Amino acid sequence: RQYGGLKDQDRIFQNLYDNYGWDLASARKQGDWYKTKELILKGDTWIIDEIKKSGLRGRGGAGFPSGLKWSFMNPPGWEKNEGPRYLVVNADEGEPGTCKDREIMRKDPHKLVEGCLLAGRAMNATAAYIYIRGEFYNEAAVLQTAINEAYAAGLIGKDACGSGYDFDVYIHRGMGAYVCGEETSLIESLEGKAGKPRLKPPFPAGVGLFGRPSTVTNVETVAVAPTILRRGGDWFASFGRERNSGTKLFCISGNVNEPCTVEEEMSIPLRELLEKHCGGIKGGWDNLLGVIPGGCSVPILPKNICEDVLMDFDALKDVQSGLGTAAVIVINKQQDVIRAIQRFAAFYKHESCGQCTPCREGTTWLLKAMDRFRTGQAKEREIDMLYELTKDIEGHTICALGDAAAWPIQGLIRNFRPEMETRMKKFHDEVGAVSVGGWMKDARVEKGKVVGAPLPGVHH
Amino acid sequence: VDEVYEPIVNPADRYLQHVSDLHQYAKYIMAALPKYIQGFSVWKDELTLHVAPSAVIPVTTFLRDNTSTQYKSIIDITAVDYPSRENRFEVVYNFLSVRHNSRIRLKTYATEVTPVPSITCLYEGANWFEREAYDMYGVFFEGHPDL
Amino acid sequence: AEIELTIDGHKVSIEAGSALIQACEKAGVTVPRYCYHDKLAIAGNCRMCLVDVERAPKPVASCAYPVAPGMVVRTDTERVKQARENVMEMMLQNHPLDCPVCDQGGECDLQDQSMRYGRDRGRFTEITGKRSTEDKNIGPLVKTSMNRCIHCTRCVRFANDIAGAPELGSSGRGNDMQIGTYLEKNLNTELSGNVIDLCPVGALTNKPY
Amino acid sequence: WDIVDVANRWENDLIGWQSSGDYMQATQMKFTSKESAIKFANKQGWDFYIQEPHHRKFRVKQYANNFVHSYGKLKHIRTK
Amino acid sequence: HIVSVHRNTENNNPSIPFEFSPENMKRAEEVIAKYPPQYKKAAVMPLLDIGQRQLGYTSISVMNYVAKLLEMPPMRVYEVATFYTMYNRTPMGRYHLQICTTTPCQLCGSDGIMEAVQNTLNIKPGETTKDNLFTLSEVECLGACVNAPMMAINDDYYEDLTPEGTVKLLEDCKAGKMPTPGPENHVRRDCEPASGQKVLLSKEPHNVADFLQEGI
Amino acid sequence: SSYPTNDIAENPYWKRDHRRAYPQTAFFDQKTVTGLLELGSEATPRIADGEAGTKALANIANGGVSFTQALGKSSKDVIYGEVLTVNGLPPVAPTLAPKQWKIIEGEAAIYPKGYPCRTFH
Amino acid sequence: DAYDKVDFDVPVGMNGDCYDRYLIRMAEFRQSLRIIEQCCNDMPAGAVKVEDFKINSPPRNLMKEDMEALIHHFLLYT
Amino acid sequence: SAGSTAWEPVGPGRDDRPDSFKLPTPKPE
Amino acid sequence: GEHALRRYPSGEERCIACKLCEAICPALAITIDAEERIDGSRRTTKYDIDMTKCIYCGYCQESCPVDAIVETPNVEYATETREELLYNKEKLLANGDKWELELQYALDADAPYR
Ligand SMILES: Cc1cc2nc3c(=O)[nH]c(=O)nc-3n(C[C@@H](O)[C@@H](O)[C@H](O)COP(=O)(O)O)c2cc1C
Ligand code: SF4
Ligand code: SF4
Ligand code: SF4
Ligand code: SF4
Ligand code: SF4
Ligand code: FES
Ligand code: FES
Repeated sequence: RQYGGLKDQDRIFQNLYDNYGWDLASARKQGDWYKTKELILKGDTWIIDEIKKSGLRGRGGAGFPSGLKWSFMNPPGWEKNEGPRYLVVNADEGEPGTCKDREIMRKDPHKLVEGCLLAGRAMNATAAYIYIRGEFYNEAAVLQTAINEAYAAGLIGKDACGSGYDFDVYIHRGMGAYVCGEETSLIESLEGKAGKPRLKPPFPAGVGLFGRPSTVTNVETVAVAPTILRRGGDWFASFGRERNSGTKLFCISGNVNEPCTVEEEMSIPLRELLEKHCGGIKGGWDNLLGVIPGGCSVPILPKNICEDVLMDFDALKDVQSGLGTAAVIVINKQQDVIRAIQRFAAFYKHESCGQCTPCREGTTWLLKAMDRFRTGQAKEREIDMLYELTKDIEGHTICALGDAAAWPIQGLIRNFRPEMETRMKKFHDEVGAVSVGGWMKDARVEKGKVVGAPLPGVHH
Repeated sequence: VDEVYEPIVNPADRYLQHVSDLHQYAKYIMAALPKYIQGFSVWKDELTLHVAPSAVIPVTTFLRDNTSTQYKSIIDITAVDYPSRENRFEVVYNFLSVRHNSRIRLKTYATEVTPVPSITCLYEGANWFEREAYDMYGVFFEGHPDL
Repeated sequence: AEIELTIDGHKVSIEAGSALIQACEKAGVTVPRYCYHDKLAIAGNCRMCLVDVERAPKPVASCAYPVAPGMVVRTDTERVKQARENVMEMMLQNHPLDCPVCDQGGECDLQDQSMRYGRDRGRFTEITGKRSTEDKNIGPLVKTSMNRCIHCTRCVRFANDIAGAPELGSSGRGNDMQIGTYLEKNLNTELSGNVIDLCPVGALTNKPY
Repeated sequence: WDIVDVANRWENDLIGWQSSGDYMQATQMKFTSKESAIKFANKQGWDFYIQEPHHRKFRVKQYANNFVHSYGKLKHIRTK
Repeated sequence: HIVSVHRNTENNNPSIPFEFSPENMKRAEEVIAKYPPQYKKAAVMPLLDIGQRQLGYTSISVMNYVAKLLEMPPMRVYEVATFYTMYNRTPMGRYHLQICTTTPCQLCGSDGIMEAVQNTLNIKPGETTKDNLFTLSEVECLGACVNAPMMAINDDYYEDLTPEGTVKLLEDCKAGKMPTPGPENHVRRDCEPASGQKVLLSKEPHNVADFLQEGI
Repeated sequence: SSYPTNDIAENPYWKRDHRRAYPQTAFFDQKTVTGLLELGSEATPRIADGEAGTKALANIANGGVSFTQALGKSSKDVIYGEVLTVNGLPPVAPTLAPKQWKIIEGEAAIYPKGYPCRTFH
Repeated sequence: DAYDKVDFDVPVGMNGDCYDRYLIRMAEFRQSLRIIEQCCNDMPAGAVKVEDFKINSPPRNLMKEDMEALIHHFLLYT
Repeated sequence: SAGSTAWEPVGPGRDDRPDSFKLPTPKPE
Repeated sequence: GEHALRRYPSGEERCIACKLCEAICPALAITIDAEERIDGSRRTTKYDIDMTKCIYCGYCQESCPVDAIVETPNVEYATETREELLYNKEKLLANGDKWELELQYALDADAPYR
């Protein structure tokens, strides 16, 4: 079977492009908030079992099966914990390349609110906190307007939708941090602290927000959920391969002819997504250098792989990559791939929380080395040195930002090594010889500074 | 020379066959003199035989006169203070066989007042060494002509 | 109630919920540390207590990982040694060559654990150099050379939990994260000197000495 | 060996070195156990005082206790 | 580079008073209501933004006032205000230009935009003009990577940029009405392909009520 | 320097830490050698299976069977091969590096024929 | 050390007298000269001390630029 | 000698006994 | 040979009271005392060498991380009194100020090998 023919009969996120407005009356036509009382009255187990039958997996970057992690919040004897129980929504959208959750929360807010309600019912939650980027000011205003519509309509709060389930929905605004999208740093930022991630154990389902049970889910993962409960799970499983079920919002960006956000079925081929839902590659297919299919936290793919690769979790892991936030960043042959990867290094340097040792020091080291490999002020064995530096970070961290900072350099070194060697030959020819660390023969400390050679990346 | 090449090797790996040989050899000595040999120990071409003071003269006669163990040259006699032990001084003997090109060690124990048998009856070279052990540690060697 | 577990083949027993490093200490197994202290809360930031558990794929922090029944721990194998080497590489990336002028010399955990669990030589030769950090004035008793900070958070944890001095904290983010009072303030407490002993490096030192 | 006051340390008037009259001021024997030390001391006729060791007290330590729920007023605000 | 030390000045020091206006105090009480009563410190981030909006930058007096309100030590608030980069701890201009230089906007032309802005204003990132009008800062991805290259002026996203359009955008923000946000010159609406939509082409949506299960 | 130790990439110190890979000092009391005699070795086992062999070892760890008893009870094929050699002869004092001497005579020697000192290669 | 990589003969005498010891020592002079010739001809390249800075001091230009090198210098000399 | 290292310098060594002199592990069952 | 304390071309003295030369000295010939200088610097107040204890091994010159303590090539400093061989800080600094050129020749020849 072959994939990538998603019909509008099968598109969850209608109004992805603002043809049928966002306020409640429009969504009522769309089917939002239709039979939510009786869905609430089906109970916890039916909702969790339908979300399991759907094969719905995480949309935030780690494809853990939903329902299961929603079921971690309902062990035997949760009633005798005697406190609040929270749902947290990961509307943070720090993933360079990722734009999808924005276009969920400014152009289909009521799907998100209904999803908060239903997922909280499933996890027996007393309230929902939505953590939006501080830079998403107007989108947050839209979602607050929608929450107010739902409060005035009796759809959330005391006796939501005329049922016996009380549920409140609040917005928190994160004032700038990519690490705060992490599950536990999100929680610590909600708790009024620096968004430094926590270790696991403890798990958020036992000791999360305010020491209470908590579950962090993506905007999309909850926004779809009402449609999967209404339309019937097996429908959502009708798409994609066996363990990669469902639709998925793809933001295609970079050196593609018409940059777009689309919604296609999972396991769609990458060539089809680029050619049929975008303009194809800018300058022709064989003018392609590489594609980053899951944002900055995923290694690049060369042209040889993208011709017959399917956009799923399993296949993209089979080629030593990943489907992250489904953000496809396309790169042409006219571009400098080393500049792309060193900019991602600078990103992970700026966004490190500063807690644990390897990310703290190694993001800086990786940027210092990639700044030199951009100009060729290095040696050929320093590439293997850099690989070992990434391995000094790739499992010795609290959170996964260190892995996300290690993986792209690995991809570059795996697929684009002769470009680096060519740049280093160019430097050796055009400037002069070089030693380990970027030093030259004439380089000296003279009067408080290094004078006899270039210093890459220093701007202060 | 452009690049110097030196492999990484463990210095102990050179000794393994000889270590097994010394183990077998010590097993033979223990089986021939079970009345005397309390133990043996082996580390990197060095075999130590562990005996009591009463067992010095017999074992040394064996190590001097037996054909497979012709340790004829006395090298050193020493003492070591282990004040945590009830018998504080450990009297160490080092022997060489120029016939077989092999070295052996023999260890006994002593106190400030309990003596050890002198092996001057076997090795005249032991005289000055036993004297030094007395002078430095106080170990009394019974049988010594001029201690 | 006590449970039973295995650490390097040795079976040991401690109460449930205890940290793994406590089990290793009871078993006589030595595990490195910079941020763990028996009297301070558990932080897991140094990443130097890493050990291998059969349950887990990755190496886990002994300081934070709870003790469980029937778990098997190894503190000996190649992954653990490589992890310690890598962590000390990163730790000494931006550390200053102040060992002669540092008053912790001879009683430094960083020195001893670099000699024991780390590399013989470094591979950091970058021309842009190391990080720098300005010295703070927190009073006449504690002298600050904060290029030597390794960001363990012992000082902060002590001052905020055991002493009741919340003026010390962790300002900034990332490589530019700096321990201190965000503005010039004094560490006003009658227990301040234990910060000097808790810091395993010479970032906080005795001024009259 | 404990200190004898008149012979422990005094400064020299020439160049300022610290002179001593005590011939046991740098000697430190090391034993495997308390009992061996006591036996050796008694054999040599030395009067001794045994300073018993003070060990840390065991207490359970949980990372989760740093993030428990406060039903009432927060006792203190934890940094990390 | 992030600044993690405060040095007192005559216009930023704890002696300077600060107080929420009655409007902002009502809003702050509504914000405190959004969390449990004993965990009011969770409101430190929104209230700090309220302060940063009343007075144009997060000064030490704002941090100390928030700390007084929420019964938390001032250092716990200093840590928050230093961790999160949207808290501007130096004084700012009327318009805060935030240009993304991450890889997508670089592939699609952020450096032309940066050159245009630097040449027009004669300014470098992190500096302010003589007019107290434009503060420049190169930021990481702001979540508009499909509509790249991009920028943000004081909370509103101007997208799919050109050097020409950025220059005259700065011109009209320097004097007169500033254009409405979104893609430049309406060459696109939102995330639709610029040739046009290829997917959602009806004029009435499909109601999911028509496609429910056999149950419910 | 030398290459595999100066390398910056594939050169972990723990793969060349020979000091901490030092050989232990093996110690053999009479109990441990009658175990090797009554029972066998990991190269030539002569021990039962399961708990039976376990407490068979435990009977030697404590003073159950003595060393002389185990020597008397030992077969010909045990002694002649694990105590003595296969030929029944005792093993010689081993040599790590055997040196076979050669005498140089005549013109290549140090001193001529008359002198009382010879030359050994 | 290297006597397995250099050719020398050993003088041995009869009669156990002092004349034989004197002749032995003169032969040892000449054999030492032989060994010195061979070592001056076959002196290899490389390091002269172990390249493990936990046992030997590192070089000064690393002790004054590398942190691990200085730590090891400090500990080995204290 | 008060500056002796507080951390254990060298771990346990390496078992270099031959298998002929290690006692036999009994087969599990 | 004879010992000397060196300076920088600034004129400032190189020694920083790390006490590695005191620690490695097999003969315990070095005696050092230090404190915080008035300008906040780590510098010695006492530096003494008993030449009648010293063995002239060079371990101090190897241990110094700042090239402060050195051994000159001088051997012509015999005395009539033993109280003249208890060198102090001022003697050693004057000796360095005297022998700096010879020390510079020696260093320019020797430093790459150590
Ligand atoms: C550095 C980092 C950033 C992350 N950012 C996001 C994000 O911006 N948005 C998001 O919804 N998930 C993000 N995640 C994923 C998790 O934090 C969390 O959202 C979880 O995977 C959600 O589970 P789910 O996919 O089932 O919804 C991030 C993880 C890390 C390590
Ligand atoms: S890996 Fe980086 S972002 Fe994650 S906890 Fe460690 S320092 Fe913070
Ligand atoms: S803290 Fe330790 S390692 Fe760092 S400079 Fe001081 S003594 Fe050296
Ligand atoms: S100042 Fe010292 S004690 Fe505090 S975190 Fe830094 S290194 Fe640790
Ligand atoms: S060279 Fe002289 S002063 Fe220096 S350590 Fe050796 S004996 Fe002491
Ligand atoms: S002379 Fe050198 S080694 Fe001695 S204390 Fe001064 S700086 Fe340290
Ligand atoms: S002791 Fe566990 S990470 Fe520091
Ligand atoms: S890459 Fe510029 S908006 Fe994300």
